[PDB]
Amino acid sequence: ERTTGRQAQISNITAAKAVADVIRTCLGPKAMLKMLLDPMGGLVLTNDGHAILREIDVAHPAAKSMLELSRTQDEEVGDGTTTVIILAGEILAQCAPYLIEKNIHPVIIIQALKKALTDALEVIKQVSKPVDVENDAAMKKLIQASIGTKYVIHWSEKMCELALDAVKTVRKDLGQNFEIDIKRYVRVEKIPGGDVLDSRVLKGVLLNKDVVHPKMSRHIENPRVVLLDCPLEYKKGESQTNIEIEKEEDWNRILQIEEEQVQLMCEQILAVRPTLVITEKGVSDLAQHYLLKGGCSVLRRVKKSDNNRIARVTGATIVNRVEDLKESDVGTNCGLFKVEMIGDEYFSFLDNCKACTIMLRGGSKDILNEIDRNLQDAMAVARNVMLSPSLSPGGGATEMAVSVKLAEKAKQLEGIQQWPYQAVADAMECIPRTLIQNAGGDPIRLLSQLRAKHAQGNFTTGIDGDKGKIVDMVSYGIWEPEVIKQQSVKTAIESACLLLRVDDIVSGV
Amino acid sequence: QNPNAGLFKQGYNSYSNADGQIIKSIAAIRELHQMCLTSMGPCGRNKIIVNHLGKIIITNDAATMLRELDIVHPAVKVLVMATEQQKIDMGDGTNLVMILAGELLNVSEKLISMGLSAVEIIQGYNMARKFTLKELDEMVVGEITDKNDKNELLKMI
Amino acid sequence: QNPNAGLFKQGYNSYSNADGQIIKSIAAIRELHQMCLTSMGPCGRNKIIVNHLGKIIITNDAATMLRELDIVHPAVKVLVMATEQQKIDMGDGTNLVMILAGELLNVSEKLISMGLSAVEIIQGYNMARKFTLKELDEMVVGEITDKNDKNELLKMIKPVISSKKYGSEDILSELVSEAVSHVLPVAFNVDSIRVVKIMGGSLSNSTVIKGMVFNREPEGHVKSLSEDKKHKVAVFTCPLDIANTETKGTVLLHNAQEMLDFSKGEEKQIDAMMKEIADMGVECIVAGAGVGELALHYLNRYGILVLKVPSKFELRRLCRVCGATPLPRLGAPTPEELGLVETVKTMEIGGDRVTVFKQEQGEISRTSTIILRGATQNNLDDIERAIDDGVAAVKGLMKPSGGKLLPGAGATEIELISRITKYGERTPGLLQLAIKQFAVAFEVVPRTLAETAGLDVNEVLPNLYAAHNDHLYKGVDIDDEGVKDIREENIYDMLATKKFAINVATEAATTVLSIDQIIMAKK
Amino acid sequence: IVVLKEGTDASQGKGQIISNINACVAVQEALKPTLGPLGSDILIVTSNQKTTISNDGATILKLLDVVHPAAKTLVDISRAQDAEVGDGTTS
Amino acid sequence: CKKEDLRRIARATGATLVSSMSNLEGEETFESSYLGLCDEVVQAKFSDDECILIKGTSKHSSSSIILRGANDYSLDEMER
Amino acid sequence: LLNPKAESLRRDAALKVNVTSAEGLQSVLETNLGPKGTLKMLVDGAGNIKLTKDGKVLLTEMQIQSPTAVLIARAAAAQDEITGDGTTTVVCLVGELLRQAHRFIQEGVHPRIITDGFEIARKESMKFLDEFKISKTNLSNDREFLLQVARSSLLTKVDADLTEVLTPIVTDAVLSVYDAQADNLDLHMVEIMQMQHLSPKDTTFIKGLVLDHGGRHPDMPTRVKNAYVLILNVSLEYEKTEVNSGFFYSSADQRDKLAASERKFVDAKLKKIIDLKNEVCGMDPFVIINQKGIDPMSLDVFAKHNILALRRAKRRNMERLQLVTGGEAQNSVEDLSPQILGFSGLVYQETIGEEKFTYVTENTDPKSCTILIKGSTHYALAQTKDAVRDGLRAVANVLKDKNIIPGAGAFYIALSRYLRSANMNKLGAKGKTKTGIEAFAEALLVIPKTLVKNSGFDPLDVLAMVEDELDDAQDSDETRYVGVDLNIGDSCDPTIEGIWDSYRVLRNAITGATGIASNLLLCDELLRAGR
Ligand SMILES: Nc1ncnc2c1ncn2[C@@H]1O[C@H](COP(=O)(O)OP(=O)(O)O)[C@@H](O)[C@H]1O
Ligand SMILES: Nc1ncnc2c1ncn2[C@@H]1O[C@H](COP(=O)(O)OP(=O)(O)O)[C@@H](O)[C@H]1O
Ligand SMILES: Nc1ncnc2c1ncn2[C@@H]1O[C@H](COP(=O)(O)OP(=O)(O)O)[C@@H](O)[C@H]1O
Ligand code: BEF
Ligand code: BEF
Ligand code: BEF
Ligand code: BEF
Ligand code: BEF
Ligand SMILES: [Mg+2]
Ligand SMILES: [Mg+2]
Ligand SMILES: [Mg+2]
Repeated sequence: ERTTGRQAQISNITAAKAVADVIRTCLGPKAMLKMLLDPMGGLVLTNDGHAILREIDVAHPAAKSMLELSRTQDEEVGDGTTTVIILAGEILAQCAPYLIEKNIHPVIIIQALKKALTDALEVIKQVSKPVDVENDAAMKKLIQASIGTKYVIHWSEKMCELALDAVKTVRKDLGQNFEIDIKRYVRVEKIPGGDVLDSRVLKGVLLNKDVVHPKMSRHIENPRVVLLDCPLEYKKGESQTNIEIEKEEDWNRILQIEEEQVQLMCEQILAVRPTLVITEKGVSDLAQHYLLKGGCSVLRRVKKSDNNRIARVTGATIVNRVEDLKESDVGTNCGLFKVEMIGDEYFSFLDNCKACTIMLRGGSKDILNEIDRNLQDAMAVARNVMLSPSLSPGGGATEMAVSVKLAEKAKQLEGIQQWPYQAVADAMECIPRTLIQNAGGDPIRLLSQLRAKHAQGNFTTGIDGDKGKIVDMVSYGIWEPEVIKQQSVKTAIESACLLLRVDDIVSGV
Repeated sequence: QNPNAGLFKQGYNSYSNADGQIIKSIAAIRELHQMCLTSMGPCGRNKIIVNHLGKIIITNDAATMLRELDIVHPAVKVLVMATEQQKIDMGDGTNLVMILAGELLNVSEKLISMGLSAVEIIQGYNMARKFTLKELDEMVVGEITDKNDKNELLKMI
Repeated sequence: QNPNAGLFKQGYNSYSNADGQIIKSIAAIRELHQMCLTSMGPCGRNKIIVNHLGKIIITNDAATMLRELDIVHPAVKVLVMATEQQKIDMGDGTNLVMILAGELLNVSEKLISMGLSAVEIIQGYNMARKFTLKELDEMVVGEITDKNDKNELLKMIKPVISSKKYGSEDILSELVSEAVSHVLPVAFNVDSIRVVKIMGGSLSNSTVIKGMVFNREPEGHVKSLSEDKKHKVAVFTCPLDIANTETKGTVLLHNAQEMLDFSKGEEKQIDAMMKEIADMGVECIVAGAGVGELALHYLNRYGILVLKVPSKFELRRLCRVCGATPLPRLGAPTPEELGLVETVKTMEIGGDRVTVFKQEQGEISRTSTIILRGATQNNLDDIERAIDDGVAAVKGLMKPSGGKLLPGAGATEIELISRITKYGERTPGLLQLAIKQFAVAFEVVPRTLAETAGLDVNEVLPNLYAAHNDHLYKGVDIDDEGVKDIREENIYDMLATKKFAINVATEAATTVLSIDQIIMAKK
Repeated sequence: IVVLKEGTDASQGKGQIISNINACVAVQEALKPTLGPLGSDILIVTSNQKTTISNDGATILKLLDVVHPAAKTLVDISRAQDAEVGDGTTS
Repeated sequence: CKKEDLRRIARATGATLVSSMSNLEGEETFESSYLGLCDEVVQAKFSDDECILIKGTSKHSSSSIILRGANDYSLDEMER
Repeated sequence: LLNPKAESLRRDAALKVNVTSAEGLQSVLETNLGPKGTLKMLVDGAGNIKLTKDGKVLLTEMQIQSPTAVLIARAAAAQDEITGDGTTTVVCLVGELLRQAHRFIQEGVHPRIITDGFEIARKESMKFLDEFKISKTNLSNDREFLLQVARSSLLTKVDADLTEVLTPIVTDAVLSVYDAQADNLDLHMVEIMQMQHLSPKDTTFIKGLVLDHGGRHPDMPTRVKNAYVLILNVSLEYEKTEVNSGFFYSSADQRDKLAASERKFVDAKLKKIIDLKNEVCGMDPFVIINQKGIDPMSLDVFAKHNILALRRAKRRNMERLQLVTGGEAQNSVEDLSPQILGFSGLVYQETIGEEKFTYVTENTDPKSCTILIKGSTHYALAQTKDAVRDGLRAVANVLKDKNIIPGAGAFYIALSRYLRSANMNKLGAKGKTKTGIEAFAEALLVIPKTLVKNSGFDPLDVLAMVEDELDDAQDSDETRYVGVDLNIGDSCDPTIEGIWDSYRVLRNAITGATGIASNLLLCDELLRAGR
């Protein structure tokens, strides 16, 4: 029913702490795969944090808040998902003692944490170095960084390629910020089989819809594309259109009219001399015929999302009513119209030998979803940099810097206001630690050394994954988008600040 | 759907420590600790424990509360045991055995967090304990003259 | 206490053959075998199967019993399948496919016992089978001259009718050979022999008409036509009435004139349509489609005998009786489309009125009807099952030299025993075993005929054997002393039938041995 | 998955002390009328079925059963009063 | 659109909530007579979401706040 | 830690399970591997008997509940859905792979080291294949080689004698649709009409196209010998007003006048065709097929002029027939030219009691055949098709990929050995990562062993022989392909026996099984949350 007092507080903290506990063995280069079972049927074999926590229903309110943190974070940057959860926990946990043990009110611990966040954020931008968003080589060895710790690493280079080759493709600066809608303009397409490398980033689209009529062009050299909303069949009246006939030879009259309007429609289209007509709706058998000899291949039923991406790699602006069909609505700038038959399943291409279609190949419909998600992380950190050319010391280095500059300051602040501040510092340290642990090396040992080396000797010094020894980032490098280090710490400290505002929990609508 | 493996015994519950068990236990202890943490001292409070046969009981003492309760957590029963040692083998100090035994395990997880081994924390604790008994033998200020003189007794009781 | 391993699917039942499964199956088959082993032969018995919807059925035939039962054993369903091949693709020999397919698998375990491989027994059985079809092509004694001469037909259908309905074996086969000739031209379709039946008297009253009989009545006062040769007839796909419009079609009226006039207006318009056809000489129009009210009224005046026959499968086999042609619309009955009927009257059979459609010479018919009379509906049905059995065997003697024929009464079978074994200890290797077994198998056809005849099989069998080693006519004396002679009664199973059977039984029996594991699921 | 008491209620907090007070108040307000020269009287028909009528506050508070730990002390101090003295039990 | 916004989007660009082009007996949205003057109409994004902004206007004076937090749980309350 | 409900095998228990299951599924399909496999007969909850020996069949035909058994099944189906062959091999490969790996996990080696090894080995395996393969000239017309591919991928599911019956029927089909001079082919143009009656040995190869829907009218052509063929697709039956309509006669016979008025729209478009069968062969030297319908009255018109009219045809037959005859797929009848009909020689409608069966025999430019599968029952008719498909997509693959691989597990026993002595003096690997490639190597020996395990001769022994008869021609130099002879128990030359594994299969089998296994091994917790 009800639970006021530290009772509340505790269960919240423990709850939140437990959330972390699950995916903590998923943060690191040697991170394991949490094969989860969804209710609907299938499975999820991913190790990408947010993709795990999504597939786990929780009860305790805090555990629900803690769980959605991984989502809002997966919405800002594509990466840094697992990290925010672990941090968001350790913060609450590291407050636990001064929260009750040292009887500090939640207002005070909040007043400090909100303060320690800003200072902490400084130390992030302070250690961050900028980068050439255009230097293909830098972007690659940047995207590569956030491809490690995932099944997609055995082709790491191959991945950053398909990543950049797609981030830049749908990009479109615009200024009067840079707009990169990976979502609506980079439709992926996972096709079972082949090899990983056998996957490319076609600059166009790929529909499996075949051709409306047999004897129709399998591939127009340079096709003239015409995209339209409206269907291709005899329309009807949006009023009480009811016909009364007693005039004998009138049946034939009307029944004919239908053929007649389908004709007109074919005309208006055929007019601008098209070779490829792709409509979102249907295609009357009649209309097929008049578009056959009219000289063009037809494609019926294609999703809006599928269509509007075509209209960016054909230029062919989509148009509804045909009696208004302009000639500006061309089909210029569009290579071939291949129709490769991929294992008993016909496809259609529209490459040009603004929106690309990443086509992945692996070894199962299952294994592909691993790739797709892994790729998304790549293609997202690429976008981040595109809109914030700043990077942060990976290997948990940044995380340790903030640990010290804060630890130092806290110790030199004096007042009850110090303890909560001190905790944010002590908290931060958990990431290089989770890393060192999931590496196998001795946490107490490596950290003391990493922390010390940090205290003076440079701040771009994190821990090396497969190794387990402290290395300098600059050295073997593994910087990550500075944006990630923003959110991870922004919302984590917020989460903590929210849950700490709770002193009572109640049940009933 | 989900399978299940390596089972051939009967229907038990094995809490492997490699599953963050030490802390699950610190929790259970942490709970009964708060009960004793407010019973100690003159400023301590009482608790009314109502018997499993239905009898009222009110006591500041710790070894008694614990006795009258239906403890069940194995890691907790252990500390309730120590509260027995104290009541039998000393009659007094029953409350302080709890508060420390618990507080020890509390500031104990802080270490387990870093990475300190179980066995390392044990050793360090014993090393610190034996060392702690030494000082007490010399931190000793006065000593009753064993006078046993009635008035000398009232200074102790 | 006992554990359980290697399970991750759902709750099935896997019968691995390495668990003596082949035999578990031989068992299941062995059970339904005994049911068919006493239905074959004239000395066969019937079984009353009571439907899963509750209907009585009594039949000597095997493919029918099995059909009406709720078989479930996978290894058994396989042999019930072969009994389907036989009934569809031959109509006859359905019973012999079972008895052999089973007996094959029976003398099959004897081999599996020794150690003979599955695949070895298969191979040896096929080797023995192909070899068995060869001899049959030459073990063939006579062959009907394809004469198709009515009397020649009765020599064939008679042995098929006995051992299905033995007793009226002739009264029957005669009764059908007479229905087939009426449709067989002068330099075959099984459908052209529609069969009707009605409770009353016994079979002695059964008949053969040169056209079908119908139950419903002539519709108009036109009761029954005349007894003077020729009657012009017109068939219709369309219904006799003012057609309508598939899209609505409602009568509208703006002025009273329209009305007052529409009334009698359509009145005579119907007369019009009727009139004009009645004129072309027609006098009997069979209405496969509905018949309007006013419509029949006028026709009533023109003595036009009507006959609603919605049965599009009956109407079509009807035209092939008179000669007429079904007319989709109404109004242009070309003197060519029309047909001629000798008789189209109404006779009471067994108490109830029925309309007929025969001919007494002129205008031959290509669809005759066998009107069976009986008292027990049950029995009367198993008869129509025999009429089909014969017809099926006749349509089979056609075009590709179906006349060929070998000794019945198992006489052929006994010869086949030795003849297949000839190949037996003649083929080298261990296959020699299975090939010899395949031969023993053929002892079921004789033995059961004797067993069903109350004859001590241990006597008829050796007798019939030594009597087979010029004279391979000696079969089983259904009725006595030792064996009897096939020739002594003009009785024999034609080749086309008994051969196709042996091939289906060998497939069935072989696929059953190829399965070396089974998996089921909850139902 | 582990536990520490087997489903056995136990309240604490500052409210806990207030609950107990009010609890006692009840058992208290109960006898308030049986006070003074012109004092009201009670009629208790215990689950026993024995019907009684009295003013000895002790006798009333003895027939009320009462199980609340806190509020049950008011039953004790009322009994002692009818011992070391013999009167005033109501008060 | 949210009619509760248009009512305020219009008082803010001085425009007119066109119920139906008529006036006396004709048909027109009346060129700039009913229209509103705004400085710039842009569709800003906000991670996942992406909404429209009518910032800067003739007679707007108006404002509108947009909270950003850790999640909906805190966010509802921030505004709350 | 947790929240109520939701179970989860963790630590090495989760891996224990994963491998457990895999090993299991493996053993259950090992039986139907190799020509010397096992024919199971499984029946569903309705009593539909069905025979098989094709891993895929048995696999998608069962209800599996083991999560690991699915990820392995799905990845195996995804293989028959691309290479069309080797669904069985891949389940063994991911099984045996996990066993071989679990051995080094069980000794301590972190799984990430055995997965690293796998990838390394995988590449080296796929390199070795490209060096192992046998580029076969694009030169088709080598029906001899292809008939060995037909039998190769057929004995894997056929009644032996029936292998010889289908071996040609498949090859000729693939060829018949394949377009010589490199180019390509779409198997969809090989109709697979199947009909009951007469055993599956009686099945036949049609160079044309066989269909069901015959001319449904009495006075129709029982057999149109030598004639044109019209590819029709416009509704030749009664129709209705696309907008709500209705008749309203006020006059007695006005009714009638309106009666024919409805049908007249038919004949309008129906005449445009009937005069075409006049305008061409209007004096005898003919048949329309039509995807849509043909009502009664219309069938008369066609039956009147002796025009075999078929209705409701398989819509993909538009394209198939447009190759069997040449004539354009005539959608509308308006712009209908007499110079666009197709041509077929004997086009006869074999009626099989109520069942109609029109054939399109004698063609000039076939380019689209029809494999008519015959068969007494449904269970056989089923399996026979599942054998043709798994052996047709098998030949057409020999063409697409102009390479082939010696069977009898030659490639496996090879790669196996190679990797062994490779890293011994390669060190082109990693540190303790040698374990994983060592496993992968030993793993591969699944196919050869299992291949004989099914035959009979002891796996361990016969495989030992190949390992000997092999290096024999290595210590004497020269290349000699070696495989397991599943009849004797000795080794033999796959190429000489006529035993071939399609290249694209092996390329998508190894990269596949590793993808699963290697991703399974990195699994450390099986959740089950989210009601
Ligand atoms: N190559 C590596 N070596 C050491 N640390 C790494 C390496 N790769 C990722 N990191 C660090 O680990 C974290 C990223 O791990 P990851 O498993 O990808 O979690 P997320 O889902 O948040 O990306 C960051 O702190 C990053 O600095
Ligand atoms: N008149 C008869 N005398 C001896 N055998 C006969 C006679 N008539 C038919 N048979 C035997 O009937 C056997 C077949 O049994 P039957 O009951 O007719 O089943 P089916 O004909 O369906 O196989 C044949 O082997 C044939 O020899
Ligand atoms: N007669 C043979 N002798 C040796 N190997 C053969 C023989 N015929 C085909 N095989 C083997 O059959 C194996 C494939 O087994 P199969 O039962 O076809 O399953 P799938 O093809 O579905 O994996 C191939 O690896 C091939 O080497
Ligand atoms: F592992 Be994270 F999501 F890239
Ligand atoms: F509670 Be103690 F024993 F003083
Ligand atoms: F029973 Be059989 F068909 F004569
Ligand atoms: F009620 Be009291 F004891 F006077
Ligand atoms: F058995 Be496999 F699919 F060839
Ligand atoms: Mg990442
Ligand atoms: Mg018979
Ligand atoms: Mg195969």
